[PDB]
Amino acid sequence: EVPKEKEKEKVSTAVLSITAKAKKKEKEKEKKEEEKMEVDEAEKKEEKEKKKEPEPNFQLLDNPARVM
Amino acid sequence: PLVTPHTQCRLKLLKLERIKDYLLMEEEFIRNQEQMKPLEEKQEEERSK
Amino acid sequence: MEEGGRDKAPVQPQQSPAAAPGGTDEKPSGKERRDAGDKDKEQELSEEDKQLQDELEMLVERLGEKDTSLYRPALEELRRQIRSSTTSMTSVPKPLKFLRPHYGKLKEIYENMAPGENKRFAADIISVLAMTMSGERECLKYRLVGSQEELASWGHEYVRHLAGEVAKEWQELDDAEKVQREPLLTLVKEIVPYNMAHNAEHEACDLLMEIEQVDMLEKDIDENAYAKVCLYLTSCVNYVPEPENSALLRCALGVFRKFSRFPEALRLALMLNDMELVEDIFTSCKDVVVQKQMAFMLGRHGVFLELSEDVEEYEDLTEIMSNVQLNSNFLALARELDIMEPKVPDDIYKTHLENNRFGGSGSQVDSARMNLASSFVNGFVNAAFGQDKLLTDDGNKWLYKNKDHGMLSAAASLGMILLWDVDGGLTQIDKYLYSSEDYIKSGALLACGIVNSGVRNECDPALALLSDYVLHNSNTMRLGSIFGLGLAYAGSNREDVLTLLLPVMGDSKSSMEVAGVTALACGMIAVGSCNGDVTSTILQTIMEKSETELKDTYARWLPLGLGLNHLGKGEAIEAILAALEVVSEPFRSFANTLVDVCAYAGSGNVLKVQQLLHICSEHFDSKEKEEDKDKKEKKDKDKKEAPADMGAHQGVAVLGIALIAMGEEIGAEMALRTFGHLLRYGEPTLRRAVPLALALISVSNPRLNILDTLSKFSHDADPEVSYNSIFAMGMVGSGTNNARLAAMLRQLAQYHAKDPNNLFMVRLAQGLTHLGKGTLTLCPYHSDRQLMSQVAVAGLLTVLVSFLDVRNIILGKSHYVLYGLVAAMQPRMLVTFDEELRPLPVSVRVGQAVDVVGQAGKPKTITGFQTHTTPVLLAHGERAELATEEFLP
Repeated sequence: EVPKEKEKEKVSTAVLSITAKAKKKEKEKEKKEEEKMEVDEAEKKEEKEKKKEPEPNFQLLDNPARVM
Repeated sequence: PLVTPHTQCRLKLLKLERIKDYLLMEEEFIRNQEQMKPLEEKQEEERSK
Repeated sequence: MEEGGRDKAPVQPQQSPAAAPGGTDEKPSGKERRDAGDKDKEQELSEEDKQLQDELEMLVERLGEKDTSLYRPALEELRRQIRSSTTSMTSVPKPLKFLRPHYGKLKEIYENMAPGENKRFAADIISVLAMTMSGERECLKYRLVGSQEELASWGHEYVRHLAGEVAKEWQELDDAEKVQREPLLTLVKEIVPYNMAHNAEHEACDLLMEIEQVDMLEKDIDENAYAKVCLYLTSCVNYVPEPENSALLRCALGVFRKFSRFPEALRLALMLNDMELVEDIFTSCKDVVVQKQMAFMLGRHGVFLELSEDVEEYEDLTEIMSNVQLNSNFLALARELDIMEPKVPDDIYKTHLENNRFGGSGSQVDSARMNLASSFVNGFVNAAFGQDKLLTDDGNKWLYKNKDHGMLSAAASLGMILLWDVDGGLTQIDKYLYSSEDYIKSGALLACGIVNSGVRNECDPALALLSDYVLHNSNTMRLGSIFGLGLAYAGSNREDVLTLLLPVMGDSKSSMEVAGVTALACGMIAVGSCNGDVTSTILQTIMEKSETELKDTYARWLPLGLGLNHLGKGEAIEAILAALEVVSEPFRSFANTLVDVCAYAGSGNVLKVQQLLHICSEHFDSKEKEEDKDKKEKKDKDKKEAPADMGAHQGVAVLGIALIAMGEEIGAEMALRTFGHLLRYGEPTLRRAVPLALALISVSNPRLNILDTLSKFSHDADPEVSYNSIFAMGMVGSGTNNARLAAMLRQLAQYHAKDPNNLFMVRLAQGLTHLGKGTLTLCPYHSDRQLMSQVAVAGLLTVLVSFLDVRNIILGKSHYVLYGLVAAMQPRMLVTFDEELRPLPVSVRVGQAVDVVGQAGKPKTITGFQTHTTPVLLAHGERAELATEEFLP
């Protein structure tokens, strides 16, 4: 029962020009600033896959039990 | 009307790409102009009837 | 169709390279000698560029492409000579052997081994053999290598000297307009390491020629009119040593490396200012190198020419500082009383004479706020020695009659009457000074800073106006004393009186308009260092503006001095400095767009111009951040006024359609100040497009928004025929467009076009295109007009005396030492010549022909004749030196 909260929020700036090599040298500027002062962030995989496979198909049910 | 190198030079490659920059931005600004209009009143009942 | 019978070359070079796999093995002679017979003959059928159709080059590869795929790789035992016969013969047809993915494989024949000295069979041919193919290598192949791996293999190592000899070959064969092909080669190869390419190409150009420098020299600065931030950072400092090392034209240093002062390093042009003090021979080029150094693009140079040669070679400094300033006063004294002007015209008010019979009778207008505009019949016409004893009696009565803000205004008009003066300017004020009133002395002593403005000598660094300031316990004595001295010392970057007037910011005496113009006063002084000014402004900003959500007296004045203290550098560190410093609520983040683009005076940085649109574009914004989208549009007005008309047509195309057409509060309130900021020359495209939205007043809004757009519609100087618009709108503007509000304004617009006859250069373009700020003195006014309630009280400090950087007008004087020469100058509509036949005719409007002090006008590069050689700097700049030589019979 979600109302699907949606956002227009943007139109993508499609100026394909000298922009392309200008953002590339900006990513070179981050390779001096990020990896040399402080970036040590990490995350862990396969925790959310772990709970799926040992699942039921042994669901226990009291007296007036519904069943398809 | 300033294409004054008049030959296959990089200036006319540079000058016309500037003209490409301003007209694409004029396109995208008016594209944003008909996009981000949350105003609806549609006549305030006067011109609609 | 007469084919057949003479098809020798589609048969025997169809068979002998087909017999080359039949004669590579078991035929050691036929592998070599038929290859050499193929190689020289295919070389010979290409060297004339009068048979582009070659009887081999597009006849052999129909089988020869599959042949070379089985001849060059599949041989696998390539000798030392047979590689110099294969690759010399088969690297030639490969741009036309292969289609558009040749760009990855200009090497699978060539770079197996480049045979020797490849121009040996490609010398006299221009580009058909390999020179177009060489540009095909540097386009795609070198750029993918030199994207992150410049320091690399044979694709860089030999390719350096390969591009070296090719760049020599462009100025070797014919020395045609392929000179400019060398910057086409040098900039495509290693776009960002252009200097690493140019450093070899600097020294190669130094030994190339001394006559074929100048068209490539102007080719660089035409490419330096707009680039990326780093390319404009690189090729402008490559531009510097070419008239320093190859030639010694060298009088294009001072202003045309003020080009390179702010981008590369402030000390670098100071080292070029040191390079000025190296080449001191003899006086004439030295004179006009240092003519511009005082009041043409910057001042603050009066500390470096009082060294060990203080006789005449270092005693030009004070001559530059105030004496040629006073010789420029002798222009307006001697020469401009001669051409047109007696002491009081006073009759543009009298030009409103025929209105009294237009529709019956007259004498109906009795509005007291018109008497504010009555001061400008005396005020604006009396600049450049319009000295008035008892012609200020219209001032003298109205000073002692009413209108306290007009008591300040009429007293401030006296500084405009005696402008650029040091000799007796204070003596004129002193008789009109001692009235012992707040408003009279605060306007007069603010006008004392206007009198000695541009002088920066010893008049009152802390003498008069600092003593005026410490009188404060009260009104505009507190305000009007700090403004005039920072106006006078705006050209200087002196630290001392900045620290005298920093406790104005540190007092926390909470007069709000005083602290606002304190930011404007210190903003006019400095553009570079002293980060403590940025500290001092934001302290009171966080103290005061955080505990309010109110008027733009906070917003129009306090972040503006921040932008003036960091004007003109596209480094984008100043945005990281300022915006992360005032991380705050959005009504204080109104200041986000100020110091962002005040550092962005003029260049091509179109990526900023899209973030100048796309973030706060419309949103319809129910009356919350409407000031910010106006100020975001305010910063669209600059970065448009100096790509030299390339974006000015695009600016008037966008802002005519997008805002005033499909806008709201952005367009129909504020977006006309572009035309009040883009040009002040005047031309009937925009001069008629504004009354399309002015004759239609659209009175439903607070119409002084549109009548603000009336006001600086007449922000075009150089007097014109525009009187037809203003007087006819003044006729409908008396009764309608009510005279309670704008009867000052329409006549402010009427009386400003004919300010004097002359002295209209307020448009931030000297020599050809350099800034000369300038911007620090104007931009407070168009920031001030946002929007109303300063037409009555607060903006009267601004609206009279905001912009006061008018530098002189005319390029007529000769100054050959006794100053007796006149000239034979020949004024014309400006240059168009970029690259055409040598020599190039500089201009096109040969009809006007003067001798001496005649006008500047909008596009005028005025030249001279009669063999006077005009040798000085060969650009222009209104104090030419003009030696004499005639050794051509």
